[PDB]
Amino acid sequence: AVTVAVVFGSSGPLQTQARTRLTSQNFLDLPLEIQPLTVGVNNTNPSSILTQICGLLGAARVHGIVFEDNVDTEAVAQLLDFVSSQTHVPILSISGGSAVVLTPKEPGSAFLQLGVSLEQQLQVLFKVLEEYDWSAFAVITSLHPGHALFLEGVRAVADASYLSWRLLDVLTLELGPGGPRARTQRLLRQVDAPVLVAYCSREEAEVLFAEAAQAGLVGPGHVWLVPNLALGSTDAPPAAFPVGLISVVTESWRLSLRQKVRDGVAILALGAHSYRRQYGTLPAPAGDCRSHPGPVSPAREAFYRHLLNVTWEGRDFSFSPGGYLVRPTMVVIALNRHRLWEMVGRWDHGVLYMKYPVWPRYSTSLQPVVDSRHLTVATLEERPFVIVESPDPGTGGCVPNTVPCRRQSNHTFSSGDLTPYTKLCCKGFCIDILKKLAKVVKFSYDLYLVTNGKHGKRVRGVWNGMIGEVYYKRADMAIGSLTINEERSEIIDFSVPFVETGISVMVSRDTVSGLSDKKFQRPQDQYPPFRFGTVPNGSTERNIRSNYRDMHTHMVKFNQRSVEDALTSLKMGKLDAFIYDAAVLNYMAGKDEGCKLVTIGSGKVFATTGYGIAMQKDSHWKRAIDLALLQLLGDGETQKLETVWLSGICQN
Amino acid sequence: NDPRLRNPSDKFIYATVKQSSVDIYFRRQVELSTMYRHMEKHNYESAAEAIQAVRDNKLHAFIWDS
Amino acid sequence: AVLEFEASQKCDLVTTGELFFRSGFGIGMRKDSPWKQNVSLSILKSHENGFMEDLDKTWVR
Amino acid sequence: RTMNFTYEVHLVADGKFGTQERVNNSNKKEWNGMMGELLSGQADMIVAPLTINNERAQYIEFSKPF
Amino acid sequence: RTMNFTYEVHLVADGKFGTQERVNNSNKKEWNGMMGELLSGQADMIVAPLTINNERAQYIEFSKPF
Ligand SMILES: *[C@@H]1O[C@H](CO)[C@@H](O[C@@H]2O[C@H](CO)[C@@H](O[C@H]3O[C@H](CO)[C@@H](O)[C@H](O)[C@@H]3O)[C@H](O)[C@H]2NC(C)=O)[C@H](O)[C@H]1NC(C)=O
Ligand SMILES: *[C@@H]1O[C@H](CO)[C@@H](O[C@@H]2O[C@H](CO)[C@@H](O)[C@H](O)[C@H]2NC(C)=O)[C@H](O)[C@H]1NC(C)=O
Ligand SMILES: *[C@@H]1O[C@H](CO)[C@@H](O[C@@H]2O[C@H](CO)[C@@H](O)[C@H](O)[C@H]2NC(C)=O)[C@H](O)[C@H]1NC(C)=O
Ligand SMILES: *[C@@H]1O[C@H](CO)[C@@H](O[C@@H]2O[C@H](CO)[C@@H](O)[C@H](O)[C@H]2NC(C)=O)[C@H](O)[C@H]1NC(C)=O
Ligand SMILES: *[C@@H]1O[C@H](CO)[C@@H](O[C@@H]2O[C@H](CO)[C@@H](O)[C@H](O)[C@H]2NC(C)=O)[C@H](O)[C@H]1NC(C)=O
Ligand SMILES: *[C@@H]1O[C@H](CO)[C@@H](O)[C@H](O)[C@H]1NC(C)=O
Ligand SMILES: *[C@@H]1O[C@H](CO)[C@@H](O)[C@H](O)[C@H]1NC(C)=O
Ligand SMILES: *[C@@H]1O[C@H](CO)[C@@H](O)[C@H](O)[C@H]1NC(C)=O
Ligand SMILES: *[C@@H]1O[C@H](CO)[C@@H](O)[C@H](O)[C@H]1NC(C)=O
Ligand SMILES: N[C@@H](CCC(=O)O)C(=O)O
Repeated sequence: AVTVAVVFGSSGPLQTQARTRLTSQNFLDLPLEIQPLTVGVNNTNPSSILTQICGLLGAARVHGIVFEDNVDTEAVAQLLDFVSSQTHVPILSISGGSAVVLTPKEPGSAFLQLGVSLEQQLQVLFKVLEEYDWSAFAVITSLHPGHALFLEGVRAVADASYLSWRLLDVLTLELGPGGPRARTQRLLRQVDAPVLVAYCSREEAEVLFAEAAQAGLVGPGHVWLVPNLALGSTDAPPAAFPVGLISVVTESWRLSLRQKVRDGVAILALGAHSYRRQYGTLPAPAGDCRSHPGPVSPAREAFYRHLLNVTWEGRDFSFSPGGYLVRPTMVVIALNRHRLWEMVGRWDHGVLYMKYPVWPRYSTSLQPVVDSRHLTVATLEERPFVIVESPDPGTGGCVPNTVPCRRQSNHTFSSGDLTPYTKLCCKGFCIDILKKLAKVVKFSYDLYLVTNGKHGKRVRGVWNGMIGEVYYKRADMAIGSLTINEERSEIIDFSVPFVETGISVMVSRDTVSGLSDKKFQRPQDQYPPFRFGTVPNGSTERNIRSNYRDMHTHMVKFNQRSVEDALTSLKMGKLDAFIYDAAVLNYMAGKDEGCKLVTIGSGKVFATTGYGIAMQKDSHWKRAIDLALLQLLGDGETQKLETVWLSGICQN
Repeated sequence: NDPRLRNPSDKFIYATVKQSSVDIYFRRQVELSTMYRHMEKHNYESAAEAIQAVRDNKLHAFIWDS
Repeated sequence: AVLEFEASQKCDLVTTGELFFRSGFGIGMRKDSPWKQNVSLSILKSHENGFMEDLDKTWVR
Repeated sequence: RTMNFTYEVHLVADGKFGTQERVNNSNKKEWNGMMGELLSGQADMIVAPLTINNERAQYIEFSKPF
Repeated sequence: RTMNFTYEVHLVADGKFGTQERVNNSNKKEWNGMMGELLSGQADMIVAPLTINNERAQYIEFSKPF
């Protein structure tokens, strides 16, 4: 029974839009008999808007109005707000220039723009800068009205953030059509910031990007971020816009006009339905232009309050008291190589989920140049050295001292764009070593775990694990519990061993007191068989197979699968000797309630080696990383890491 | 510097008072992150409650003013 | 290693405290030596099978 | 035997492992002992308990520790 | 008595010494407990075992330690 008026301001196929709708049989999902009434203004000038809305409102006792126009319009929002103030009719502006947020809205007016504020866009853009570790940005604004609000917003967002933002400079340019160009060209040649945040209209955006191209600020070493205002129709980006331009829009950016009209009518219907369900009657229709209802008439105010908070199809259309969308689902889009507005990230709740764990950079047209100081590091969880955690959904990110890491997976478990890659957080001894190396050698890096194998094993001539990743050029280097031996050192380069290790035997309480003991060499000789085994596919298994054939043949039976499972079996009594890596066995012995003892003092490490950072053969990072590790060892920082990570309860 | 505090476990339970100077001290330090998380999981509302918990074996160690 | 061997063989002397600068002994060659890789591989193989343990037993018990 | 090369062995002249020192009225510092012998060309390879550290590694290639 | 000022003593509402916590959705940070009472204006003086540290000293003025 509720009547909703749909006003079309688009100057293109207006008749087509009018003919597509006005059928009341549509909108059956809503729990009301929607009565749509089309208008379709012609030239969307002030006189036409006022006359058509007044003729519409004073005739059909309409409840609400849904308005849509093109992105070219600038002052239409003010006129719509003025009409709403005069007639107290709820309005829903969807798409176009009328959806750009007007912060101060005529206190007694129900305008309710379906757009997002400038400070919310700034929040999302600064979260994007946080994600890729981009600081030292610069702000470029034009004489466009409202740039002062933009500067206030950037300063407030930068100050109210844990990361130490460093704004280099702000500079204001005329950016007018056909005017002073040398004046702005002089200033644009002095900008040194690698990240540039701009605020201007579409035409000023095109002029600014042309001048920036003349000044060489468009190449692969410059990132531009702009709000929705700078871009216009996303369907046809202009030629001046550079690739990699980043912006943040709402989730309805890819919806058709019919879908947006349906959403607006749904919001009005749900508001009216809630109001009727509470008050037992439908809200009163709006007034007329030939009067001024001075009082708010709390019947109207209650309906406005009900219109504020609305949920529809699992999407939150909750409206701020400032009459704009609050806590909305935002997406972060960018202009790709094909000059299309591709979707990059999402802003579900207060958490950022974006593809491209490393931001791709293109040299102008093509040739996606790769950063020379960005290393791709492979690893996996080992417990004393690499620990993975899920970041807290409440805070979005994860605690400091914990580097963000990702899983080794492509777009097949994503099932679209819900979670393209698993975002975890890694910490531990090796991660601390990596952070120190990054701060000393001065390189950037990402971090991804390994899902094909664990450590490395030449299976039919093909390597898996970290050694496989590094050998096949998929990762620049691998860190973690990676032991140095001859077979791996032939294939790839290894750094200096920063932590000593080797083969060690763990027993539960001297029993054998040596790897070359009689019990290990000939278990099958007599007595209840000595039950000793190991986790296969590692340095220890390789060493045992290459040196002692009979022992390996006997240990084939007790082929354990996990270190924890092996300790459980050792405690239960299913085996009495466990042969593994010394660095991890010492840690496992230290933090034990029963205080398991290594087979001899200090374990008597056999086949002494160390953990190394595997690198591609003949790589240029080898010498720098070796020198950095030796410096860390000399300064005693590795000792501090060992104290804070490898300390044991009953090692003493 | 005891290894038990630096290696938190479910069996050992140590904490302090919420919204106090000890919270700031452990939060600002980076090398005390694991201890900070373990303490935050079991922080008490007041000093008297933590003392009583220590007497009642519900809490193993209480970190507070000298 | 040297101090521990001296204390063990000569007696009358004792080593005190924990190791405060852990490192290793390595064969030194000129920078970018062509056979640095071969020396490193040979040393790794000697560690792996039995040779370093045999040398340790023979010379510095 | 493994790498198939013959050799001739000699002792270090001054009986020092090696360090960098600046004698007065010198334009630069120079390594002494075994390090100086290897850098100057008197030796091709150092087979001795030579410690691996950052200062020496800048001028000298080290094998994996034995 | 020494400075001849009258006083009236009241206990802090939430019984917390005071730290900085962000408002709900990662908004501006505010002080809890006695520090918040002093900063907001509900109290003119904090007479309690309040520990002197850097974070609190940026906003309030501490006396010499008693
Ligand atoms: C480090 O060890 C490497 C493996 O033993 C060794 O590579 C080997 O080099 C010899 C050359 O002396 C190659 O022999 C080939 O070339 C000679 C001379 O051209 C021919 O007369 C032979 O018939 C043969 O075709 C070996 O093939 C080669 N081995 C491998 C696996 O590539 C390095 O030379 C050693 N590095 C040194 C000595 O500095
Ligand atoms: C949306 O907000 C309105 C306004 O606060 C809510 O309406 C209130 O509902 C409570 C629930 O019984 C009543 O006690 C109030 O009298 C209502 N106020 C008004 C002005 O109507 C409404 O419930 C909210 N809707 C949802 C889904 O939370
Ligand atoms: C050690 O390596 C072997 C062989 O690569 C692994 O055995 C494979 O286990 C997977 C189970 O995920 C099977 O799908 C493969 O068919 C097995 N391969 C063979 C040749 O049988 C074994 O799981 C590895 N052990 C580890 C990683 O602990
Ligand atoms: C070890 O080195 C000796 C000499 O350095 C090698 O003897 C000769 O090496 C030359 C070098 O090419 C060959 O042309 C000759 O044929 C070798 N002599 C003989 C009798 O074969 C010797 O071959 C080397 N051993 C190896 C490479 O295993
Ligand atoms: C608190 O005490 C001080 C002195 O201990 C007072 O200061 C003076 O008090 C004498 C009383 O004989 C007055 O005649 C003076 O005029 C006071 N001087 C000043 C500068 O105030 C002080 O007045 C007392 N505070 C009160 C009474 O509120
Ligand atoms: C006004 O609308 C009519 C049809 O509704 C259309 O034919 C006419 O072109 C419009 N006016 C302008 C200036 O486009
Ligand atoms: C994606 O990952 C799966 C493993 O889940 C793998 O089987 C597949 O080959 C991968 N596709 C790629 C890398 O294109
Ligand atoms: C400088 O070096 C020369 C070299 O023999 C020495 O004779 C002289 O005494 C030195 N001067 C000093 C130490 O002041
Ligand atoms: C805001 O904070 C209050 C008090 O801690 C809490 O109850 C509420 O759940 C929070 N809401 C959000 C959206 O964070
Ligand atoms: N880090 C080991 C794996 C575990 C071990 O062998 O101790 C390796 O190089 O394969």
